[PDB]
Amino acid sequence: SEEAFIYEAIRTPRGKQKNGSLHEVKPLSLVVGLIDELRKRHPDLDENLISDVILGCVSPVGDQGGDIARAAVLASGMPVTSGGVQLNRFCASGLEAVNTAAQKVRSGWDDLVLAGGVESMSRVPMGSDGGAMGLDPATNYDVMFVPQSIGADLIATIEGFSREDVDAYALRSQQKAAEAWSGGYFAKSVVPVRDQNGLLILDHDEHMRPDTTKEGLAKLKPAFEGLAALGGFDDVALQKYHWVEKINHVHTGGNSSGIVDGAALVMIGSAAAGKLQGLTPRARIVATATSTPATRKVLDRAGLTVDDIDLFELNEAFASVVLKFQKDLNIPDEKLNVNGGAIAMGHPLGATGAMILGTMVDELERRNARRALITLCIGGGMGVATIIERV
Amino acid sequence: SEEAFIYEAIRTPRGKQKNGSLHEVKPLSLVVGLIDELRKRHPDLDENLISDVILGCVSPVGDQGGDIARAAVLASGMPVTSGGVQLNRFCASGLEAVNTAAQKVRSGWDDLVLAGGVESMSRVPMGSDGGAMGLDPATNYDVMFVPQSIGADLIATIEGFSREDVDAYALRSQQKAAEAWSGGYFAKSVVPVRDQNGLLILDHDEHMRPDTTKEGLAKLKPAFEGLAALGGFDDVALQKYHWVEKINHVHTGGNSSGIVDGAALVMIGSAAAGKLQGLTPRARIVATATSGTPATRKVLDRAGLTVDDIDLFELNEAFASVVLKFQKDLNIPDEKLNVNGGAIAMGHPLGATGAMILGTMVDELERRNARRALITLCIGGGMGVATIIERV
Amino acid sequence: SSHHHHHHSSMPDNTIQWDKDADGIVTLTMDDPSGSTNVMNEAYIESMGKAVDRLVAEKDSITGVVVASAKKTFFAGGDVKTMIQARPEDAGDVFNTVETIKRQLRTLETLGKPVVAAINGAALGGGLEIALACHHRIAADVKGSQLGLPEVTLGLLPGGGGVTRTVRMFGIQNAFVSVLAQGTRFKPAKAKEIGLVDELVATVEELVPAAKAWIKEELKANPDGAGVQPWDKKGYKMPGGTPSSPGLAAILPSFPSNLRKQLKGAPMPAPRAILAAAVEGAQVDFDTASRIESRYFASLVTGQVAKNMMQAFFFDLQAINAGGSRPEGIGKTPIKRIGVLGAGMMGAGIAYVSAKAGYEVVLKDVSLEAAAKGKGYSEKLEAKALERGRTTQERSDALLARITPTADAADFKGVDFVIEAVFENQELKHKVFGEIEDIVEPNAILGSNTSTLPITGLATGVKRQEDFIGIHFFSPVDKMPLVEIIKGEKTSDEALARVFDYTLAIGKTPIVVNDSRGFFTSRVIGTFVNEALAMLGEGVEPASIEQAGSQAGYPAPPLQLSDELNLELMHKIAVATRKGVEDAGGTYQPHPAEAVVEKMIELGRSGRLKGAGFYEYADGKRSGLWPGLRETFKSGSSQPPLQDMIDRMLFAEALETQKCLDEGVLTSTADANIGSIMGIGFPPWTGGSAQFIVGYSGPAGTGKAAFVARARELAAAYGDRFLPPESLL
Ligand SMILES: N#Cc1ccc(S(=O)(=O)O)cc1
Ligand SMILES: N#Cc1ccc(S(=O)(=O)O)cc1
Ligand SMILES: N#Cc1ccc(S(=O)(=O)O)cc1
Ligand SMILES: N#Cc1ccc(S(=O)(=O)O)cc1
Repeated sequence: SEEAFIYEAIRTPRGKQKNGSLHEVKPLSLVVGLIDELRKRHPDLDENLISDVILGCVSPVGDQGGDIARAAVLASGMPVTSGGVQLNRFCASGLEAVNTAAQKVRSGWDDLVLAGGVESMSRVPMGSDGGAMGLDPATNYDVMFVPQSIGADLIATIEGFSREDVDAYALRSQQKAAEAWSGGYFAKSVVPVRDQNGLLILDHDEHMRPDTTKEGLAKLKPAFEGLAALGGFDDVALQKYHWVEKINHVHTGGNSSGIVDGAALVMIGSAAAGKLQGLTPRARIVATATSTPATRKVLDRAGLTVDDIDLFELNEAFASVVLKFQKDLNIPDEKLNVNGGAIAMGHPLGATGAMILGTMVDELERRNARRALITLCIGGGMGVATIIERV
Repeated sequence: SEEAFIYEAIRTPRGKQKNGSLHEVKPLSLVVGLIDELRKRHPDLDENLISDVILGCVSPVGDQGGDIARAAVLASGMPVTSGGVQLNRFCASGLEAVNTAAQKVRSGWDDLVLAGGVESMSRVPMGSDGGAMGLDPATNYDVMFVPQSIGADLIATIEGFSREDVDAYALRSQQKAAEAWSGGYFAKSVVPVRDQNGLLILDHDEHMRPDTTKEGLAKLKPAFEGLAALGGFDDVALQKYHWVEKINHVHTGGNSSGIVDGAALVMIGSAAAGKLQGLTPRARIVATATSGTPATRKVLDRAGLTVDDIDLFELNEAFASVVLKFQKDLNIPDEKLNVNGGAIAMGHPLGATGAMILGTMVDELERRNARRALITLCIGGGMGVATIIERV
Repeated sequence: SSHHHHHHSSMPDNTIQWDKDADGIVTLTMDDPSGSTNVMNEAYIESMGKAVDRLVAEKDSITGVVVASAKKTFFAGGDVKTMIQARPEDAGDVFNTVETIKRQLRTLETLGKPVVAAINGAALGGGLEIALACHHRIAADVKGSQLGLPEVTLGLLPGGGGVTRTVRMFGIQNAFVSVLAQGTRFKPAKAKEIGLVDELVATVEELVPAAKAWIKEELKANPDGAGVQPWDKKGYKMPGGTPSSPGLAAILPSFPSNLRKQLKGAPMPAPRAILAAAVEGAQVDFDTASRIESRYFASLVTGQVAKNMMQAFFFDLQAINAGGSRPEGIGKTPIKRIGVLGAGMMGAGIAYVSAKAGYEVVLKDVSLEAAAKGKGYSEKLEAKALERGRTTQERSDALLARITPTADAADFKGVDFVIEAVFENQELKHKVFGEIEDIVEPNAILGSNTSTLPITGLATGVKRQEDFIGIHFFSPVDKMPLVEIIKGEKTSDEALARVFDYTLAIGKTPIVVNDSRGFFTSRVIGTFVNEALAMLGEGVEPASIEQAGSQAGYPAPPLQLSDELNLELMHKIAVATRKGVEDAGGTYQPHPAEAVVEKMIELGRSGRLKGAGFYEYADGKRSGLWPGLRETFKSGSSQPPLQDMIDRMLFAEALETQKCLDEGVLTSTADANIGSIMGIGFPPWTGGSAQFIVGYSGPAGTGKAAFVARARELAAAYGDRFLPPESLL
């Protein structure tokens, strides 16, 4: 019934893994800093009208455990009636928080909701939380557990993407990311991280290597050779995909997503809640879907096709996943991840979905375009997708 | 928009903490066993219709980590397109997963959803996930962290509930739980736990002590008079509630919820998904609300109902003082409150209690042939979730 | 990245001497030419930067380092004159300064060579932090030497690596509780037992030879780990466990609530910052942990509480213990035998602290029985000190042997210092002194321990009015550190100096006050307790009043303090103030607390001495608030904010201190600040009752102007006694 709008979409810069500037910052403080930024931009907002805070988080242990969304509500001095729930849907958690907040708005039983994600992978690495399908041998044996990296090399093998092909895309993602930063595209959405004295900690995306060449990319050695022969994950993969003979390992650290820290926040509310609080909507949530065949599920649900979409935003977990997605729907090259992606800027698990959503809200406004499609954790499996309209 | 209906609501028995029958059973096996029970009751269900599995889990670490909802989808042989998301909202997680399932259907962007929760506290104790607060003394210092056990003691001192008053309610909960088990009320929704060979592991809620007497409860010693100044939480509570001089520690292991293991599953869906699969609705989700005692009024203000319109109230028995205050504050008739016992007798598996006591009301509504039930959870403090269901 | 604070186009003083020996051991001797103590100043950071740059450049010919000092102490303190001028915009400069300091110690500690700290005298603050960067610490067991990190007592924290290194050495809990939270100072023998120091030697001459001996043996016996700290090896395990270990994570959430309980809710930010840096630092590597420690350090230095505690517990105490209120041209007059009149809790405590200091004491009362029980006060104090192991039987017997109980006035033969502690009555002190003034030495100081009665009227009862003087002690005398020296109109300048010398001899702190009814302490403590009783009459819950006192920072809540002051004494004090105004013709405006006082006297509950006050007393111990208190005053009918109750008490004492300075009662704000903290218990985070105005910080602003604005808020809502004096406008 109701229509879900986006009123704000902010995010911290992404601090790298080794010698990272955000390594000393607790993930709880990453979120609170973004909350205090929303206050700075709307000091008239009645925080009593915020009915939930939904944060994506893939490794909710240690610094990120104990319902980190509730801790953000308490530590930032929000009303005790603002709730706070953490969720986990692997790489899609950040976008699942946004879509859930949109659905909670449409159901009429929620008015204004904060959604987003946080992930400090240099303080809490992935896998730190455990898991059955990894640490319970009966289930692991039956489901044929294979890490997502080996699957990406498999995709490059079947589809026929060479090492030269994945590295060519890795270069474009670095070039577009440098052009977007130098052009001021990120000036209003990237909120620099400061300490308790106002001193600056980080203001740019550290993982970027804007001077990348294709000769340096070719010098890197494949990144998942030691993992595929540590536990024999090549052999387990080829037992199910039995028609392929040998996996071609073409993914390195220069064409896979970076391991970084960061957070993002999105203010989602109804039209009526926006007028009362003096908020202007920036985008509208057209449709959300869960399932390439999750992108189609959200196209049919919104009565749209590929030609009607102005911009496509696919998370760059691995180059071959983006290339395969580009040839499956014939996505033009100038519509796909226009302002760089996770290969250049990093992939902070629980926050990535909410980060790249805000990146499209701003590029729609900057380009004066209509629609954009965002999707993560893609390639069948457990993917999510969302279409936004600029308003 | 589109009405969300409950189609099935089943749960495991609750296995006690020490020498418990469920201690050997992985929490992933608790969920999978319920998923297999739904197949036994609806063998012709097209599992490609199911578009998400939402499981609440307060300590998603160890056996319960790595998105246990997704492990269940894969381990039980459900289609890869059935998703799987874990969430944490403290005691309310099991009910927040159900309300989120109902809201995903009301949005129109989902049709059939499995929701519930799981918690093996004997294998993953409370607090095992760490905490964005305990590892951060600054936050803990400022927000004045107080464990819910001390707060329940403070509620009894402020509201005037004596040690006999909280024991009187504990005796009531054990009596009504025994009558519900002997009466056969839980025969069709408590799915016995079996091993890989089909042998019985647990068929009843073994935390119950149906022979409880007023004297046996009076001999128990206060449970949180050893954590009070041991951490200084009694003083931290009185710095905030400064008009109170002394906290009366009346809550013991006999009038507080039990540490148990269990899981619960509810099948939420639209009317169209019901007719298409050959499913008859059992109840309807009328309204949901999140606030915090004020979430109960916020959900009544949303369905247009009063206290007298509700036939059954189901509030989690985390502590006796919490339920007693909720009863006196809204003038709840005693015959309408936790009629089949509660967490004091049967246990409180954090991530799963929400879906467990919701399914308890769907069955009691049909047994009594009543209309509306109100289920509320994690009321203490700032959080809290409430839901209204109507028998269909 | 540099060991020097500046790297662009005067010059400080060199404070470190470089000596390299034949074997290749470099000796770093610290000796600042501009002071008798080595301090953490700009001259040291530049000097230590040059020496560290030189250790790295000559690393191929250097085999080990010894850190020594040329003063009587090792290294103690910092440049407080510079730290107190740190404003919020200086946080960048503070952060960079401590990062440079710690980078110097980080290079010295990972030099690849053994470094030994030759701790000759006292190493406090930055001194111990320098010694903690070394790999081995030898201390000279000498009289007066102290080792510790007392930065918290000035509102700071060990910012030069003290928090990170002590946590890495002793674990989170043992570091915070034993070393960091209270800034405990240790003796060289106690430091060896807790791991702060490794070896002890007998004299300073053996230190450098013992260090060089340890270096030579270390390079032979264990070469792979020479110059490697335990936390820089692969198999390091923090004692007590990391924060993410199961044993520590079960009690960890209870550390802040225990700290919230020791402070009773008081707004003192330094221990909070220490606990945060300790725990947050134990979660990361050393160099990241060290940087977190800098950020928490910078926020404390640029804050207000630190400036208040530095102003009070450094500058104000410097001026007092330098003789600020002592007369100039007076010499030393040694004291032979002390006479104490009265075996009550005051006189017995006075006799104890005098005997503990080595003075011969004669304790006189009206009967030998009472006098003998007065000396029993010292027996029970020495019994506890024996069981706890703080004194020997030899030391304890000599202390008790200097107390001589008597009932005879003639036992005051050769007494040259009288301290009367009898019932506070004008004509009793006349009779008691009349029987003593002729037996004592003709040059005897005749002191009186009076709380309110003016000394000028008391001095008329003796013939030598020039040597009659007020000497006000505080109960219990063995723990309370202040003595209020009260000068009458006829009291000479020599008597002040001789009592001033006696205060420092017994190890207490003296303030000098001019004569006036109520003096300073008793008059200001009355405004504090009268505010609380006013709230009780207004209808505020008694539990809220007591919480308001504790969360403000007072050592004792006001209703608990009132029972100990005795309501009978409080009432006739108000009768004396009422008479002093009605005799001058004026009309008396009573305090609303006088109605509450007379009601408790009316109900037979005059305090603790009579077994019933605002609290109940059973078996000689306090046992909960009196239940009938809420019905007597209709408690709950008035529920003001807690911050308003807290401010009413703080402001009542601050304003009354100001009126004491305007009337010449006190002669300096140093006396007002220290006399309010050590005397009546005014919260230490304020820097005193006078610093509370110049340093005031509230939601509306900072400083004297904000204090005046808040006092006018309180006046509009609670009464015109909060209107600031004209001297503040
Ligand atoms: N340590 C230190 C320190 C450095 C600079 C300053 S100042 O603000 O520049 O006067 C104050 C303290
Ligand atoms: N600035 C500064 C400073 C002054 C004294 C001390 S100490 O605690 O007396 O060693 C430590 C630091
Ligand atoms: N009647 C009486 C009396 C009082 C005190 C003493 S004593 O000498 O002080 O012990 C002796 C007799
Ligand atoms: N100095 C002193 C002193 C002695 C006795 C008393 S009392 O009134 O007897 O309690 C009060 C003060």
